[PDB]
Amino acid sequence: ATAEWITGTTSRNFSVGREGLEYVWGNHEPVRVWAQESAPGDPHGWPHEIIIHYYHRHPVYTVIVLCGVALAILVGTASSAACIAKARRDCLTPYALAPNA
Amino acid sequence: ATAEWITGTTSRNFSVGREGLEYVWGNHEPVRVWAQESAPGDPHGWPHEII
Amino acid sequence: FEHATTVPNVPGIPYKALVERAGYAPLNLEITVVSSELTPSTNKEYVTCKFHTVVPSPQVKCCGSLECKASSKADYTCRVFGGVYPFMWGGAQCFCDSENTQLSEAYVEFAPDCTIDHAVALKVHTAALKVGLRIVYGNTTARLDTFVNGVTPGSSRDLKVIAGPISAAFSPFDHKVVIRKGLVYNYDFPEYGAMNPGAFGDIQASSLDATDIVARTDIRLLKPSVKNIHVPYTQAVSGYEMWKNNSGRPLQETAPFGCKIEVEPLRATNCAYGHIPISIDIPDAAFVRSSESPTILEVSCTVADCIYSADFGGSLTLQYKANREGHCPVHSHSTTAVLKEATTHVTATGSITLHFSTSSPQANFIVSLCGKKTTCNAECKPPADHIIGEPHKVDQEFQAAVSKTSWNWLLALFGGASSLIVVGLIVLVCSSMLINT
Ligand SMILES: *[C@@H]1O[C@H](CO)[C@@H](O)[C@H](O)[C@H]1NC(C)=O
Ligand SMILES: *[C@@H]1O[C@H](CO)[C@@H](O)[C@H](O)[C@H]1NC(C)=O
Ligand SMILES: *[C@@H]1O[C@H](CO)[C@@H](O)[C@H](O)[C@H]1NC(C)=O
Repeated sequence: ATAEWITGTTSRNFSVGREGLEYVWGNHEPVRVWAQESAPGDPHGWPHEIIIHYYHRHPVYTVIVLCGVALAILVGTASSAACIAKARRDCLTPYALAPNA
Repeated sequence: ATAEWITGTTSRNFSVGREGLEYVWGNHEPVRVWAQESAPGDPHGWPHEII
Repeated sequence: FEHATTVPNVPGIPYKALVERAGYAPLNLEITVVSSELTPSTNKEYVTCKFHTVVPSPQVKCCGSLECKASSKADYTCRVFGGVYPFMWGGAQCFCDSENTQLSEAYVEFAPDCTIDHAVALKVHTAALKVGLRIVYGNTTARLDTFVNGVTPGSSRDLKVIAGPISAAFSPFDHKVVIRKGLVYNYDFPEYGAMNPGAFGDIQASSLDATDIVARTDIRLLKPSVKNIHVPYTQAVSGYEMWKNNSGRPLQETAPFGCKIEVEPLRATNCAYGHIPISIDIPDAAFVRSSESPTILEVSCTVADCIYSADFGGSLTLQYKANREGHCPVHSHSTTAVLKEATTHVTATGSITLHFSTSSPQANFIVSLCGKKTTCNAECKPPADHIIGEPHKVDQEFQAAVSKTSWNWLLALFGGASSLIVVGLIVLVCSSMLINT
């Protein structure tokens, strides 16, 4: 709740969420506004538009999802390459102990 | 020396030692107060109390 | 029939239900909360106001003492003065040269205008909802008031409705509340008799017309200095006035969840803070047999220009073929998309348009037209309007809020990582089998 005595002409910024915001200006009746998700992007498009749209909607959730999928692909590629390297080692070890084979 | 013009009901804290504190509130005769070494604990008891 | 469903506590936003008995036509059920009242149990401690501190005419005795008698008036202060010489206009007022006693009296009283500008102190123990429900079913309406406690069946003249226990208990008022001219404050006022000068509750009484007024105003009687008569008293300022000057903002401007605080009685109206599980005993006369309802043979839905928002930003056209003309309801089977119209009119080989509000980027939800289920599936665009004047009709879910394209990319990356993991373990198992042989 913010209460302010205002004189002259000014501009006041108020963050409205999905829960809404009710403001009373002077003797006028209260005005209730609800914020609807209108991020500057397209959820059905290229990945960067989806990423910026969801980041403008929820920044921490989008960044932790992006970090999770980046970690998932790095671990997947690294462990797959480790398995390929181990298979190559176990396959070529008998042929590496004999030059004449 | 602390000097302040005060309007309305309010509370003011002041630090006094063994030397003393003399305050004058408006047009009244000055009032003297003296502090004594009454601190929590016990000089005759368990060691943590005296510490 | 008995149907239990959970409704949000939002004033407005009617809640959709489709009750479906085994051998009866599906029946619509709109459950709307038109009013709500958190009314707590309040008892009063005292009432306070700006005092009057009337000082009567001082008593004089001359060559004689005036040891004062104790009285039961509010904040009584009697004090004796020696060596006084009273003097009104016209001359010195008594014979005795210097050994005079002056009894100075000072008690305190309510101001004459305390019948309007007074603050009443109350305790708040617990508050229980009393919600007004508009329930319509089978073209029959019912407006009825219920207590949200799980046992009270409300106004069950014909429809038996039990509002089960709400998920969260809010209670916007704290334990101690001050009410002044219709303004409600959460103030920690002192107890009855534990009075403090220069602060709220300095003067207390059980009623405005009560006689047992108690006060601690820190009134001090001073020895007179000038020759003329007067009673010099120094007194702390009114704690009522200090609390008026430092009241903060009342609960009509700072209560959470948008609760409108009203007085006589003290209550909080029209605010949403949880979910009400309502169980309804719908009478069997409301239902009709499935043979009396026009069944559907073929039906297909196409949505057009879906915009997910708080307003009804959908328009789906259902093309149908039916046996016979009649009115029979329609429902949306997902919690993300809710329809606007509950009961539609279906005749034959035609199309009906309907409006829905959704909170998902994808409209992929089941619509039951009069018994038959169809999967409406397309994409919804984000709104161009940033701020709207009506509350959101659907709460957001994590699975719904992610579109098909975003889920496709997410499972694409996850499936790629998992597929490389599986093929790595496969070639490792193949190498282990080769070296084991
Ligand atoms: C208020 O927010 C707007 C965003 O539309 C911004 O342009 C403007 O500078 C803000 N004003 C203040 C005083 O912060
Ligand atoms: C004065 O000291 C008391 C000691 O308990 C403390 O509670 C109070 O906050 C202090 N007030 C100021 C104005 O420093
Ligand atoms: C009390 O009222 C006066 C009136 O001018 C105002 O200046 C002041 O801020 C108020 N509050 C206090 C704590 O003195």
